[PDB]
Amino acid sequence: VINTFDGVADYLQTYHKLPDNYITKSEAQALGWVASKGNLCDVAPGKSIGGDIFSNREGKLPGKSGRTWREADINYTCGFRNSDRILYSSDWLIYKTTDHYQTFTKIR
Amino acid sequence: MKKAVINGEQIRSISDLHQTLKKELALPEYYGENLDALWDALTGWVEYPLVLEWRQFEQSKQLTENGAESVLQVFREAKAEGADITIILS
Repeated sequence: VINTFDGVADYLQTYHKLPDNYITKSEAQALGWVASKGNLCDVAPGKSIGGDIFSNREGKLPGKSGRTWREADINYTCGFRNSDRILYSSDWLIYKTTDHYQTFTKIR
Repeated sequence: MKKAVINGEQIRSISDLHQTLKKELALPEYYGENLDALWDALTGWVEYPLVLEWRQFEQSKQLTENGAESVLQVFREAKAEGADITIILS
């Protein structure tokens, strides 16, 4: 799977979409994902949560007219979700967080 | 089912509010204690069905420089987007 910071960022910049191993929260839930059980690998082998709208609620990512943001989990293999995320805008700014959205550092 | 209780008059600060939610909702150790972390917890960590009882909300609003309302709003957005959340303002 493509699930490292550089891996997913390279792929996002080349193809303007997430790698195939990503599904959104709503698509995982419809597969039977119960997040509190940590069962994503049992209902969606090899998949990671990603692609959902990111609302940037603390406003730490830069805003711009017509720009929206989305997020994906990074370094997830199985079990409960971790603290690492990649954040990519509709005009292909790419940031990362490893502290559960407290801080962001630009990567592309 | 899973129930979190907030005694709003015991909230000391916006930080203390996030720390209370982290215990009450059994959030992960890495919980970022911010609004995007809270949203991620409610839509891809927390146990459902979820009941939140927020007592004395107005006190907590004054003890957190108004941050309490933006935290409540995350629950209302998650619910409005289909999350199974019952909210009690007592």
